[PDB]
Amino acid sequence: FCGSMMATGKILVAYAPPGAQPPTSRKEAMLGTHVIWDLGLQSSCTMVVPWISNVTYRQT
Amino acid sequence: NYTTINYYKDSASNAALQLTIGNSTITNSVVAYGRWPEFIRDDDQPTEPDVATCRFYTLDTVMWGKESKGWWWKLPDALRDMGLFGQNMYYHYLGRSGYTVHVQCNASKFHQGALGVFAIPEYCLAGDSDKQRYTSYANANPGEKGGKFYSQFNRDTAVTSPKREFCPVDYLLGCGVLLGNAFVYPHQIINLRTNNSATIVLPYVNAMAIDSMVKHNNWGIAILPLSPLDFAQESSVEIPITVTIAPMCSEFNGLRNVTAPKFQ
Amino acid sequence: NYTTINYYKDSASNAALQLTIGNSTITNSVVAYGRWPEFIRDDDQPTEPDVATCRFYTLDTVMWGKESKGWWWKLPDALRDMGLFGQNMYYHYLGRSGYTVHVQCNASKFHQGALGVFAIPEYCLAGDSDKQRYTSYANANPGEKGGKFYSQFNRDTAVTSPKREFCPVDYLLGCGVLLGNAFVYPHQIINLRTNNSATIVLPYVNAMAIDSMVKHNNWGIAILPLSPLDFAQESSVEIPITVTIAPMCSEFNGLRNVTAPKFQ
Repeated sequence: FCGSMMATGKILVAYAPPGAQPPTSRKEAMLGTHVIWDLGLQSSCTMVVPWISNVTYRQT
Repeated sequence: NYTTINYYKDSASNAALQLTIGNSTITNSVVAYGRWPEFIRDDDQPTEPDVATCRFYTLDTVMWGKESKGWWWKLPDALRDMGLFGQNMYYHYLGRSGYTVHVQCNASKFHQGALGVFAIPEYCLAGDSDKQRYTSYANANPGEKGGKFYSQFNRDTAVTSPKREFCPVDYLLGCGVLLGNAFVYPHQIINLRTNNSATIVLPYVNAMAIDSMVKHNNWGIAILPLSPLDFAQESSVEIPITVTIAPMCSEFNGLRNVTAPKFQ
Repeated sequence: NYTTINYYKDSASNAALQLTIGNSTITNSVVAYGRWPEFIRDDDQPTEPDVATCRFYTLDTVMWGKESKGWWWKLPDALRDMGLFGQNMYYHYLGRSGYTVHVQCNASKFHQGALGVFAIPEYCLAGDSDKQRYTSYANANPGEKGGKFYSQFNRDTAVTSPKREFCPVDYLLGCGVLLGNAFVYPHQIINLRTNNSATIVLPYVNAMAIDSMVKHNNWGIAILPLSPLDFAQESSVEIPITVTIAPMCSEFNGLRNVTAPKFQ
């Protein structure tokens, strides 16, 4: 986040495994994996997407 | 002995009674491939409803007469709308489970007939048109109702609005193989003069430890009359057949929003 | 010492930071009565979704301005339509659970105001008519939306079609007691000049080890502005308030067909 020190806010970053409709609203997104990020306290956020698959390898 | 030394670094280059489950009870069984259902081995936290999903669900009863040619179902498709099992299926991306199938059919000592029940892994059926692999998702996943076999191949000669439906044939098992060899698969025979029920235990079978339960069906169940039904000297005879299936050792993973397929 | 002998055989006759739960993460807390949620002690097999139900669910955001008088919710009513928790509620006759409540409200250094959050066991509210205990089930279980407080008692003078709704009063806490003493209950204060969030942990409280989750609400949550909101010399100010609740150590028992209450 590259705003001013006087700005504040909160964000939700979500990952959804495949199979269902792509999320279009926060209510659908929060049901999958998600992280809540506070801009004021921290200027950077990190989210780890883990390996969850049916096959051992995925195509490029 | 003959001498041999491998030169290349790669291996490929080298030269070559009552059964109670959960809150359900039903009063010999067959285990497929002699392997009992089990959870994933040691080699994202999975969710596992121990008893909310591992219990017996009863499907719709069917009628067997003198002209019935057979019935078929797909698992886990048939249980997509059964309690919390379906909810877990549609709320997760990956699922795994084994099954216990129980077939019930009762008659009298003066009836005669024989049913063959077959459990088939990766049961792929043939279409009803010149186009290949053109069957639709909705028609390939009937659900609880299931489908039926036919005694002949009826081509769908309609290019305006193709049906895109299966056309199984009884003596070809619906897949181009002779029915007599279907006993290679796990099977049971219900002969009305000896017994009235059949039981099979199916472990999880697939090329992957876990896979989606929505776009892939792991098992198929086929019931066919090996001998026609008869009763005394009566022209018409009908008796009921019931199917009850219990999930066993079910795991789910990949929780997100719910999936809502368009079934027609 | 004085001599005493009990004569009767009966005793009565005798003279007298980041918190992660499941697949949810939120980045000091208050524990009600210093008791952490726990499962039933050693003193019908219960069902327990370890992670399919013990996770954070976010309710609808509300707006706080210069005329807002307060908000209230009932638990477990507010979570009746949240994932598999509601399904387990409506598929079982008996349920039990604790909660973790998190209230979020952010502002700037130039704003001012204070919120009081109170967790009340057996939070019973007053009606809006001369008739006593005449409130309806639908109006007493608003759900996710919740209700609001008022600054005065507005009697419902309509005998033709009574509304049968609550009429809480802010300074009476909606139950006939002064608000200043509401701090006897577990509570938190959100002062915009020091903090921006509140957290409370509620164990299971009831006269019975387990009880129905449909006809009885164990907890009530009340949020009231102790000091009015203001910002610089602006006439109108509005900021959002969000509520997130996580079930903890939830058990269910008494599986049967599903319950479908008539909510209007």
